Amino acid sequence: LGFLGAAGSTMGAASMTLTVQARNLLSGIVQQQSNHLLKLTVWGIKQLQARVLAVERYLRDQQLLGIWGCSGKLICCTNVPWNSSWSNRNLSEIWDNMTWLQWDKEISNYTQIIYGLLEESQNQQEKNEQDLLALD
Amino acid sequence: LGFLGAAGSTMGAASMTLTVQARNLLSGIVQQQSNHLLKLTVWGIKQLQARVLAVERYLRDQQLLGIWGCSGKLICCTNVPWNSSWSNRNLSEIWDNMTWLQWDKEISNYTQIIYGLLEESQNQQEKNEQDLLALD
Amino acid sequence: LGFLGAAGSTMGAASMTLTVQARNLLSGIVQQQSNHLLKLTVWGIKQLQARVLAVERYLRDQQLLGIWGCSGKLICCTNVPWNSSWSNRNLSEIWDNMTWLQWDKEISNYTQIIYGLLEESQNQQEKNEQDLLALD
Amino acid sequence: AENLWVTVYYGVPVWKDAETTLFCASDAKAYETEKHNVWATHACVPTDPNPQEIHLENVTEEFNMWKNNMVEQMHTDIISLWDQSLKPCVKLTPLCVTLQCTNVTNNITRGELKNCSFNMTTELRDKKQKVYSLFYRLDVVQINSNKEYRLINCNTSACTQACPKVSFEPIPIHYCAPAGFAILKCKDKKFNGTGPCPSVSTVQCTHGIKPVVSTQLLLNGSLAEEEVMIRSENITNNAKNILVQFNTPVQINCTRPNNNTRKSIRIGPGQAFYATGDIIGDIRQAHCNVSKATWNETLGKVVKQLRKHFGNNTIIRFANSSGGDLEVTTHSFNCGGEFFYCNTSGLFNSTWIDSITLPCRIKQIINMWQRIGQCMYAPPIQGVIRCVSNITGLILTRDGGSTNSTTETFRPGGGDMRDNWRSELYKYKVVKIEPLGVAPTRCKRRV
Amino acid sequence: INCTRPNNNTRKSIRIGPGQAFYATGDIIGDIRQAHCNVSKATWNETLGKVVK
Ligand SMILES: *[C@@H]1O[C@H](CO)[C@@H](O[C@@H]2O[C@H](CO)[C@@H](O[C@@H]3O[C@H](CO[C@H]4O[C@H](CO)[C@@H](O)[C@H](O)[C@@H]4O)[C@@H](O)[C@H](O[C@H]4O[C@H](CO)[C@@H](O)[C@H](O)[C@@H]4O)[C@@H]3O)[C@H](O)[C@H]2NC(C)=O)[C@H](O)[C@H]1NC(C)=O
Ligand SMILES: *[C@@H]1O[C@H](CO)[C@@H](O[C@@H]2O[C@H](CO)[C@@H](O[C@@H]3O[C@H](CO[C@H]4O[C@H](CO)[C@@H](O)[C@H](O)[C@@H]4O)[C@@H](O)[C@H](O[C@H]4O[C@H](CO)[C@@H](O)[C@H](O)[C@@H]4O)[C@@H]3O)[C@H](O)[C@H]2NC(C)=O)[C@H](O)[C@H]1NC(C)=O
Ligand SMILES: *[C@@H]1O[C@H](CO)[C@@H](O[C@@H]2O[C@H](CO)[C@@H](O[C@@H]3O[C@H](CO)[C@@H](O)[C@H](O)[C@@H]3O)[C@H](O)[C@H]2NC(C)=O)[C@H](O)[C@H]1NC(C)=O
Ligand SMILES: *[C@@H]1O[C@H](CO)[C@@H](O[C@@H]2O[C@H](CO)[C@@H](O[C@@H]3O[C@H](CO)[C@@H](O)[C@H](O)[C@@H]3O)[C@H](O)[C@H]2NC(C)=O)[C@H](O)[C@H]1NC(C)=O
Ligand SMILES: *[C@@H]1O[C@H](CO)[C@@H](O[C@@H]2O[C@H](CO)[C@@H](O[C@@H]3O[C@H](CO)[C@@H](O)[C@H](O)[C@@H]3O)[C@H](O)[C@H]2NC(C)=O)[C@H](O)[C@H]1NC(C)=O
Ligand SMILES: *[C@@H]1O[C@H](CO)[C@@H](O[C@@H]2O[C@H](CO)[C@@H](O[C@@H]3O[C@H](CO)[C@@H](O)[C@H](O)[C@@H]3O)[C@H](O)[C@H]2NC(C)=O)[C@H](O)[C@H]1NC(C)=O
Ligand SMILES: *[C@@H]1O[C@H](CO)[C@@H](O[C@@H]2O[C@H](CO)[C@@H](O[C@@H]3O[C@H](CO)[C@@H](O)[C@H](O)[C@@H]3O)[C@H](O)[C@H]2NC(C)=O)[C@H](O)[C@H]1NC(C)=O
Ligand SMILES: *[C@@H]1O[C@H](CO)[C@@H](O[C@@H]2O[C@H](CO)[C@@H](O[C@@H]3O[C@H](CO)[C@@H](O)[C@H](O)[C@@H]3O)[C@H](O)[C@H]2NC(C)=O)[C@H](O)[C@H]1NC(C)=O
Ligand SMILES: *[C@@H]1O[C@H](CO)[C@@H](O[C@@H]2O[C@H](CO)[C@@H](O[C@@H]3O[C@H](CO)[C@@H](O)[C@H](O)[C@@H]3O)[C@H](O)[C@H]2NC(C)=O)[C@H](O)[C@H]1NC(C)=O
Ligand SMILES: *[C@@H]1O[C@H](CO)[C@@H](O[C@@H]2O[C@H](CO)[C@@H](O[C@@H]3O[C@H](CO)[C@@H](O)[C@H](O)[C@@H]3O)[C@H](O)[C@H]2NC(C)=O)[C@H](O)[C@H]1NC(C)=O
Ligand SMILES: *[C@@H]1O[C@H](CO)[C@@H](O[C@@H]2O[C@H](CO)[C@@H](O[C@@H]3O[C@H](CO)[C@@H](O)[C@H](O)[C@@H]3O)[C@H](O)[C@H]2NC(C)=O)[C@H](O)[C@H]1NC(C)=O
Ligand SMILES: *[C@@H]1O[C@H](CO)[C@@H](O[C@@H]2O[C@H](CO)[C@@H](O)[C@H](O)[C@H]2NC(C)=O)[C@H](O)[C@H]1NC(C)=O
Ligand SMILES: *[C@@H]1O[C@H](CO)[C@@H](O)[C@H](O)[C@H]1NC(C)=O
Ligand SMILES: *[C@@H]1O[C@H](CO)[C@@H](O)[C@H](O)[C@H]1NC(C)=O
Ligand SMILES: *[C@@H]1O[C@H](CO)[C@@H](O)[C@H](O)[C@H]1NC(C)=O
Ligand SMILES: *[C@@H]1O[C@H](CO)[C@@H](O)[C@H](O)[C@H]1NC(C)=O
Ligand SMILES: *[C@@H]1O[C@H](CO)[C@@H](O)[C@H](O)[C@H]1NC(C)=O
Repeated sequence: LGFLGAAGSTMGAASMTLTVQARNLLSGIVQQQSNHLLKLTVWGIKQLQARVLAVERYLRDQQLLGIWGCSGKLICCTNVPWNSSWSNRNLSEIWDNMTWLQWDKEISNYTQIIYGLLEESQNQQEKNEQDLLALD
Repeated sequence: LGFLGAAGSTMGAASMTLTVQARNLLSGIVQQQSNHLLKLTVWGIKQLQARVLAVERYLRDQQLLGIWGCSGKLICCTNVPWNSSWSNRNLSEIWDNMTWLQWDKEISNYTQIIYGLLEESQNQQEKNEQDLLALD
Repeated sequence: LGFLGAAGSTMGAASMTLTVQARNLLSGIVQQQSNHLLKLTVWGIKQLQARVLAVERYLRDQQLLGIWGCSGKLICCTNVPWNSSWSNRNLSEIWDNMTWLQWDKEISNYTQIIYGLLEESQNQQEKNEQDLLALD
Repeated sequence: AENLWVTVYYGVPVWKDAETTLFCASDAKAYETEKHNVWATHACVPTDPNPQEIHLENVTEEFNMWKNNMVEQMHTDIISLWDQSLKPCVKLTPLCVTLQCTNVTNNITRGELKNCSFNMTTELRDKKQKVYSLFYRLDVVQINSNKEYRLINCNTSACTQACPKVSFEPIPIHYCAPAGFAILKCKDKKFNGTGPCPSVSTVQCTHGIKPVVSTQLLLNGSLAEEEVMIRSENITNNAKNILVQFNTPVQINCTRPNNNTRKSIRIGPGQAFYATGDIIGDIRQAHCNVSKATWNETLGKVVKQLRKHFGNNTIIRFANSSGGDLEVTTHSFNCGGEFFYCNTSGLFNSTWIDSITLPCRIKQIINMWQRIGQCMYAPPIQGVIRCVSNITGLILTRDGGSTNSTTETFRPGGGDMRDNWRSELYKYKVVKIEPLGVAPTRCKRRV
Repeated sequence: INCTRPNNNTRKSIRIGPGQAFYATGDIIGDIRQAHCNVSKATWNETLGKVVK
């Protein structure tokens, strides 16, 4: 398989290839870093603005994934419950049938709620872990 | 509460908000990335220099926190002892009464010492862990 | 010892100073960030292009080290075997005698193979760890 | 035992004072107007719809307006943005030529207008035309005896004509801080510009600040909360101006008032100069009005405050500006696209124990920011113009007599350009977050 | 090495345009002698002895 090749796969079988999207998400800067000494400086500026935008996108995703308990992991389990309000579909059908493109729109509305649950659950969990290491 | 809102709190109750400061510390680039098609390019340069400075500040803090044993954690316990030379104040008064603004100046002298102790304690600790995984 | 001071050391004793290369790998931007207010904008462009290239190099190494299991660690044991085709030298002679410069050339060819093994071993491992937490 | 171990916290609420590059934001409605038309309408990022301020409880912070680096950024931005607006406009060099002149024709109250005739290129390089324009006496000088004259700038630089579609009008500009920095507002109504503010709020952008320019009186700026406030860097030093900020406005009206005709001369292929063609009515002097009772009352408030700093029995009095160039001795401001210098000597002569009419003069050739080389010719504007404004406050200088100590004389100070917006940036400080911190507690890392 | 003009030479300004001036070479105050440089002979003769070696 190649980049995005699983996009029309079912979500289940798409899970075993997440690294393929992940590497390309930044290292595609290889095209722009490949190259006049100053003249036509605007073409430099068009590349340069695109480069800082590319690192900011990556860095925001890593930051967000790191205020949750997940930094440096491609899969992560958590400790906040899935209210059926977020989706009334059963577990089997979403992992069996849907593509990731389909699933994303079908939960799009609730997303900004769910990140708040994760964030607050994590910070109080780190304090509970310090409250233990104070005597462990 | 909102951004910086705990700054006049005692350190104890301030310890639960840290995610608020942590998110705003980079994501505030949302203002600058919101926007002339090339003309007056200098206002682009004023934004662009600020953007690279914003990621460098964040990235240095993450690097430093990552050569200590703390990457991706907002609270972290360690294993180097607190020399009372750094502060002769008892534990209770500082967590009970002082604000973070007050505490920072009251240990500003010693801070550059403390980072060196943390660094060296961590690297020898990782090598001791390899000396164990060599047979575990 | 200072920056790179162990480069002619045996690999063994060089292992206890990795932090000295690590901090200088990015924080050296202190020289470039230290400075005319717009005019001669080209010298600003030389600094600015060098700064984005420096953070891109650092992010790429951290990303690669983080699709493997290793993010936030300077040493890491793993779980893929060392085929003697990569080097027929015994374990003792390389840790005793060779310098890191000498080692790098002597394995240079195989490197792009070895990174692929590491990546694949990790992603299937994270799914195996979810297959456990699904019932624990 | 309570053995203490260092523990790290990240995202700690703590900061330090810093120099950092702020960035503008511009009204998202005005942003829809045509490119470069005033002050980066198109190029300055459109506004965040709210100042998202948070009151910081219990904190006390050392504000200082006189040292405030935020003013230098505004001054430097304005200069840079001003020059960037003029770069595309015609350099007026071919107009630098010998003029014959005569005094103006129809009825006058005084020969301030010269009617002048000269030879000017057509677009066709080999063809040139005799032509005439009016000019004000301040725009020209006599090279002589014989009535031979030149423009005032011809022996020092060639001015750009200002592009007539561009307006100088000061739209509100917000200033905003990049990520990892924050603005602090001092909220205390009694803050005097230097010391511990006891009520602070963070915000991501300032309120709108308008880039007005004037000397002796501050125009259209923000009014003080409860009373006239007076601010000084170090009040026993005569070299430092007192800034006075009013509680009410005082309304000022000002008018050209003559009916003036634009005319175009096509100097070159795709280049044209706006001559001052003719005056349609009979001629009357440019002037401003202020309502006398409101002024007489307002200076009563200003004295009531100065008495606190200098002592109750001081015989305080005002006087007009002493002497020197027109540009430093007078009100020096723009109305509607035209540049007015007005003789404030009518206001400043009270002593302490209906409308005033201020006469004015006008220049077309100008040098704001006072560079040696750079110069503007501001083209004439059609018809009649007048505008209304609020005097917000004023700049005073206290004269250093080795005299009897019972009295102080204050004069309208002229002042540096910065004070037109240092009167806003007194409330704002900028800080750098220091989000990483360490503290002891009793825990251990597991090993 | 020492080197010298050595003539006593006069700057003059011609104002070619509005805010533009050209620096003419106005006059020579002394009588005229050629620009030249000196080097100490023994040090040169010795130095080429080293270079040949
Ligand atoms: C702050 O406030 C003070 C007080 O009002 C102002 O002082 C006045 O300033 C004006 C302008 O400089 C003075 O008027 C001028 O006076 C000159 C001196 O007059 C004497 O000498 C001449 C020549 O020897 C005699 O003819 C005359 O009789 C006096 O003996 C005159 O030379 C000036 O002449 C010009 O104006 C007249 C106007 O009619 C023309 O006819 C002339 O051709 C010529 O153009 C002029 O008259 C005035 O005298 C001052 N008043 C006082 C009481 O001193 C300050 O100017 C003010 N500051 C500012 C910045 O406005
Ligand atoms: C202190 O603050 C006050 C209030 O903001 C300022 O006073 C205003 O100043 C502006 C100019 O800066 C004045 O605007 C001008 O109005 C002219 C007339 O049109 C208006 O009024 C008529 C009815 O009288 C309406 O039909 C019309 O819709 C407008 O509302 C315009 O001709 C002016 O220029 C425009 O037209 C020309 C010719 O086509 C174009 O070249 C221009 O680009 C532009 O499109 C301009 O719009 C405004 O009228 C003033 N208001 C008052 C109450 O006085 C002060 O200027 C300010 N002081 C300082 C020192 O900053
Ligand atoms: C594009 O969609 C098709 C349809 O899902 C994917 O192909 C394969 O389709 C079959 C059904 O036609 C899926 O079911 C399984 O088929 C095997 C025989 O191939 C059978 O032994 C099993 O019992 C079961 O019925 C199969 O899961 C599916 N393949 C995958 C990888 O899921 C096709 O792969 C999609 N394309 C891409 C690149 O994702
Ligand atoms: C600004 O400072 C005040 C004063 O410390 C903070 O408010 C709260 O003050 C009370 C004391 O009046 C603190 O103690 C608690 O008081 C209640 C009764 O009022 C009592 O029931 C509790 O047992 C306890 O004694 C309280 O801890 C303190 N609040 C916090 C969050 O610590 C105020 O919070 C400060 N501002 C900010 C933004 O934190
Ligand atoms: C540059 O190379 C030399 C040679 O390896 C490094 O110095 C030290 O050399 C000795 C052998 O001459 C190494 O072996 C050890 O020597 C001690 C006595 O000094 C002995 O007690 C031990 O049993 C062992 O034989 C020694 O390991 C080596 N030092 C290091 C740090 O490896 C020299 O340090 C090198 N320079 C740098 C900056 O790496
Ligand atoms: C503007 O344009 C006109 C036409 O190009 C210039 O006309 C000048 O006209 C006089 C004739 O009146 C020419 O001759 C001189 O006349 C005076 C008396 O006026 C006489 O004393 C002299 O002996 C001589 O005959 C004059 O040469 C001519 N000028 C040129 C440059 O051709 C007029 O000078 C121009 N005015 C300006 C201020 O540019
Ligand atoms: C460029 O042209 C001007 C005008 O000839 C030269 O400057 C000076 O301009 C003033 C005003 O027209 C002349 O009057 C004197 O002004 C002073 C101002 O402080 C005042 O104190 C005196 O009472 C008098 O009114 C002045 O004579 C004139 N010339 C000089 C030498 O100052 C300017 O110098 C010229 N610059 C160049 C580079 O050619
Ligand atoms: C604006 O208000 C602040 C207070 O909110 C005024 O602060 C003044 O700070 C000076 C610092 O020098 C104090 O003056 C003297 O300080 C020396 C020590 O440096 C001391 O030995 C003297 O006894 C004296 O205190 C001054 O007391 C303090 N307060 C006052 C009423 O001035 C500031 O001066 C005010 N400025 C204006 C223009 O209103
Ligand atoms: C400033 O000086 C000019 C001189 O050019 C005045 O404008 C008018 O200029 C024309 C020639 O370009 C004059 O000549 C002719 O006058 C007769 C009068 O019957 C008329 O029928 C022709 O169509 C032509 O205009 C004209 O006399 C002159 N007008 C006046 C009133 O002097 C200009 O008016 C002077 N003053 C001002 C306020 O600009
Ligand atoms: C700014 O305005 C003042 C107004 O005070 C101008 O100064 C002079 O003011 C006096 C009154 O203080 C006027 O007095 C009159 O002078 C004539 C002189 O012949 C006399 O006949 C009258 O009996 C009366 O005394 C004076 O006209 C006025 N001077 C002028 C030239 O207007 C001051 O000049 C103005 N500023 C500037 C820079 O011009
Ligand atoms: C402040 O400025 C005003 C206006 O420039 C000065 O007011 C004028 O003061 C004089 C002397 O007190 C008044 O008295 C006399 O009036 C007659 C008739 O007009 C005249 O012939 C005399 O020569 C003398 O001026 C004068 O009426 C008055 N002018 C007005 C328009 O009210 C005032 O003196 C200045 N100084 C102070 C301390 O107010
Ligand atoms: C404008 O009018 C004034 C006053 O009539 C003129 O000034 C006088 O001109 C004559 C002749 O050149 C001189 O002898 C006088 O000395 C001048 N008086 C003063 C006070 O300077 C002036 O020449 C006219 N200017 C123009 C351009 O027409
Ligand atoms: C300014 O002009 C308006 C309209 O004529 C008028 O209502 C107002 O009272 C005037 N104010 C002054 C100070 O003249
Ligand atoms: C000056 O007047 C004020 C207001 O009445 C008063 O508070 C102050 O004590 C007075 N001081 C003197 C020395 O008269
Ligand atoms: C100026 O004069 C012309 C001709 O009389 C007229 O069309 C115009 O309306 C006048 N403007 C004013 C403000 O009176
Ligand atoms: C002048 O002051 C009044 C005070 O109510 C204010 O409403 C107005 O916006 C101010 N500005 C102008 C130009 O009138
Ligand atoms: C150069 O000039 C200085 C000062 O006259 C003198 O001391 C030196 O010896 C000269 N050297 C030569 C090579 O002439």
